[PDB]
Amino acid sequence: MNIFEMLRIDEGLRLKIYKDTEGYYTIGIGHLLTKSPDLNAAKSELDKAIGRNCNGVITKDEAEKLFNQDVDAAVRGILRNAKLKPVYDSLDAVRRCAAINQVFQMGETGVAGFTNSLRMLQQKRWDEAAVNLAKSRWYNQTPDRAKRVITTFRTGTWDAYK
Ligand SMILES: COc1ccccc1O
Repeated sequence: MNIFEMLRIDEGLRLKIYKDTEGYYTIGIGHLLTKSPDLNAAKSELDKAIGRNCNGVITKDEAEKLFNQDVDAAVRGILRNAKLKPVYDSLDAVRRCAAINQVFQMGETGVAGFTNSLRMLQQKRWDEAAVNLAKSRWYNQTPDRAKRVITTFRTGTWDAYK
């Protein structure tokens, strides 16, 4: 297991524009296209992202290309974030994947409500962190996925990903 296999399990792979768990136009391996309810806006974003007229459909290679970019940008975003970087740097590699997964799903603005969890993670108070992590809109809206990511934060193992 590594971050790609992990997020591939959590995000799935769909080659045509679909709506994510939040109802937002998405394609590929959790590549968010837009929050706009306008499908034409999403199709425009898609063509922009891929560099050709896709008419709402891409290939597996193109999905994986966006996925590579998206994972990379999540990591680079964490590293530029004054609040996230020291926590992330304190973590071992497996728990770092949990952090990337969370940011990938919810963005940095999302992981901002997680001040208390972040402190507990930095302190390596793993069971406390895991309890705090689950007290969230995140967990309640996507509980099976959040349980996997939280187990990853709690144990630093890939147990939840089989
Ligand atoms: C709350 O989990 C994180 C820890 C460190 C960096 C990013 C995170 O989402």
